[PDB]
Amino acid sequence: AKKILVTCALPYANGSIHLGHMLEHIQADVWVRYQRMRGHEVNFICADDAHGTPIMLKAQQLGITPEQMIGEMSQEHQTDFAGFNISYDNYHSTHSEENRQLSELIYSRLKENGFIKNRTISQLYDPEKGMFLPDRFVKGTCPKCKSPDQYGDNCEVCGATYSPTELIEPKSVVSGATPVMRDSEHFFFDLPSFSEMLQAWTRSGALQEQVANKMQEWFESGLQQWDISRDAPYFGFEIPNAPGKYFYVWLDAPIGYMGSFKNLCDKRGDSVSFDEYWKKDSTAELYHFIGKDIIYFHSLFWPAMLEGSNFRKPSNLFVHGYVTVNGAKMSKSRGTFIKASTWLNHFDADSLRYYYTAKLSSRIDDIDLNLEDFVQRVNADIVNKVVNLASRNAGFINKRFDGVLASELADPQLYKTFTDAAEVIGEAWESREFGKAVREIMALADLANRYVDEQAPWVVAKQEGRDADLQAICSMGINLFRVLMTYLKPVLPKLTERAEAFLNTELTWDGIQQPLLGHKVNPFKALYNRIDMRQVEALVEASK
Ligand SMILES: CSCC[C@H](N)CC(=O)O
Ligand SMILES: [Zn+2]
Repeated sequence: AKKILVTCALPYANGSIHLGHMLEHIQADVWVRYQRMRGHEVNFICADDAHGTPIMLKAQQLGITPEQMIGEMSQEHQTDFAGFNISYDNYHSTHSEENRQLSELIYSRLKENGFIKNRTISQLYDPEKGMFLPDRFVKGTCPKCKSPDQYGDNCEVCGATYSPTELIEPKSVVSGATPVMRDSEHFFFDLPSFSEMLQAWTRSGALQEQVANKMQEWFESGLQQWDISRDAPYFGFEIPNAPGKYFYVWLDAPIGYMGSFKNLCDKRGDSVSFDEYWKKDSTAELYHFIGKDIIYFHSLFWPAMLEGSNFRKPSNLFVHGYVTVNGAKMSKSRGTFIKASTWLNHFDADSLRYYYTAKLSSRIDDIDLNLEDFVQRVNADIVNKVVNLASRNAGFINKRFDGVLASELADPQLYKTFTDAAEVIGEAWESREFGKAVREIMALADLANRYVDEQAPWVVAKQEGRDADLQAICSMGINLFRVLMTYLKPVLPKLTERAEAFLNTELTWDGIQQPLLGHKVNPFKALYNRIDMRQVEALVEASK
C-alpha cells in the first residue's frame, strides 16, 4: 500500500469558488477516490490562501479584521466544496500557527544555508496611507495615449504596457495621494543557485511534457533571485529578526501544504506521519494538482525551497488547463462566469463532475463546458446509458420476483468482458486519462444496453411461462450496472450512494469479481433525472 499526499492549489481568500476552481478540485477528487478504492493510504490536503496586501485592504474597506473576513470566506469555500463532495482529509489555512512555524523554519534554514540575500529596491509609496503600492494599486494617465484612469502597468484603451512609474499624474488607489519612489531593504531567495538541480528535474520525464517545455523557456530567459519580503503594513507572517518586514504571500502559501498536513497530524495525535511524508528520505508520494497560471511557483521556487531546507520535493506536478464556457473564457456579461454555489442551485454536483471527467486528460489543454453539450451528454450517458440499466430492469425484479436476483448469470461471457476491462479503466484513472476511462465505461454501457435490447424484456414480460427468462435478463442487466457503477464510483459519489442503497452492497473495485446472485435488491425512486436547456438558461441568467 502506497502512502500518498495529494493537494489542490490553495484558493485565494478574497474570491468565491467558481467553475475554474471546481475543475481542479474535481479532477483531484476523482483521482483521490480511485486511489482510496485501490487500498492506498491517501491524504487529500487543501487550505485557503489567506495573506497579502489585497486581503489587508479589503478587510479595512469592510471595517472588519482580516481574521474575521478570511474566516467567513473559508466557511463559504468549504461549504461550496462540500456541496461538490470534494473529499478532503483536511482543509486548513495559510494563516495558522502550523504554517507560521514552518515558514519561519524554512526561511531560517534557507538563510543559514546561504540562500537569502539582502538588497535595497525602489518602489512607489503612498505617503498619506503610509504603504508601498503594488502595481495594481497605482492609477494614472497612460503615457502613450494620455487616456486617464488606467491601472498598473498597462493601458486598457491603447494596449500599451509600461512601468507604473511612467504613469502621468499617478494616484494611489488606496488614498488618492500622489505616490513617490522610496527605498526599502528586501530579502531575496537565491533561486539561481538551484538551476542545475531544477534542470535535472525537468529532464527526468516525470513532468507533463508541456510543463517541461515551459520550464525550458524559463531557463532560457534566465532564473532570477526572488523577492520574498514585503514591508508593513501587511497581513501575513513577520520575518524573524527583521522588524517591519513580512514574508510575501507566495513564500508562505506553498508552505501551507505542509502546514495543513501538520495540522491534520496534530489533530489526529499522530506524531510520526509528518516526518514520514516530508523528510528527504520519504518513501511516501507527494502530488500537487495545479493550474497552468501557477506553474512557476510550484516547479521552480517550491522544489528549490524544499531542497534548500532539507525537505523532500514533489513526486509530480499534475497541471490542468483553464475552464472555458461555450468555448470562451468565462464572461460576467454573458452569465458564464459561474460560481460553484450558483451551480448547485440549478444542477447537482454529479452532473458537472461527470462532464469534466469526460473531457479531462493528462495534458494541460483547456476544458470546455459547452452548456448545450452538457445537457445532451448528461442525459445520454448518465440517464440513458448507465442509470437505464438499473431503471429498466429493477421494476420487474421488485414487482415479480420479490426483489431477488437470479441465482446464476444469464451471460457469463458478457460479464467477464465487463470485469476484464477493469485493468485498462483503472490504468486510465491512475494516469489521469479520465476521458479515456469514460469512453471505455460508456462503450461497455452501450454493450449492456444492446444485450438488454437483444433479450427484449418488454416482450418476454408479456409472454406466458417466461418468468424465469425475465428474471434472468433483468438480473443480468443489474449485474452489468453494478460493474459500471464501480468504475464510475470515483466520478459520481452521490449516484453511487443511491446505487449502493438499491443494490444493498458497497461497491468495491475487487467486488466486481463476485456478481450478485440470489441477492435481494431494494426499490428506488428515480436514481437520476433528465436535465434540460431551460435549466441552463436559468443558470446563465442567475449568473449575470
Ligand atoms: C500554494 S497554491 C496558491 C494558489 C493561489 N492562491 C492562486 C491565486 O491566488 O491566484
Ligand atoms: Zn494608452
